[PDB]
Amino acid sequence: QDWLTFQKKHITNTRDVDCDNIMSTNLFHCKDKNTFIYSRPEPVKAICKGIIASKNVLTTSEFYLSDCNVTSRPCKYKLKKSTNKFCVTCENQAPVHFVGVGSC
Repeated sequence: QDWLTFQKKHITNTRDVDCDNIMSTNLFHCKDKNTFIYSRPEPVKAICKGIIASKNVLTTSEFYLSDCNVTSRPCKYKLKKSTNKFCVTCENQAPVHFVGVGSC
């Protein structure tokens, strides 16, 4: 919904996201999936440079992604690492929503 919340929800400082731990917190409340971007914030913010009105943008470069995908056991996850482009909603020059992997 805003750049502060996007960083908390979708940017990780460690590739090996501790899914069963973090996914169980209020922010994610045991949901089935969450894509995290392994980067410091500024190169991710930079995806949106110059874009004022809300617009979905597919990244120009690929990033390191870490996904927490639920297993058959509620709130227990597999961590899956991949490299791909992703789509975010840019608004007033920052990412405010994560849209999806690979395509808008």
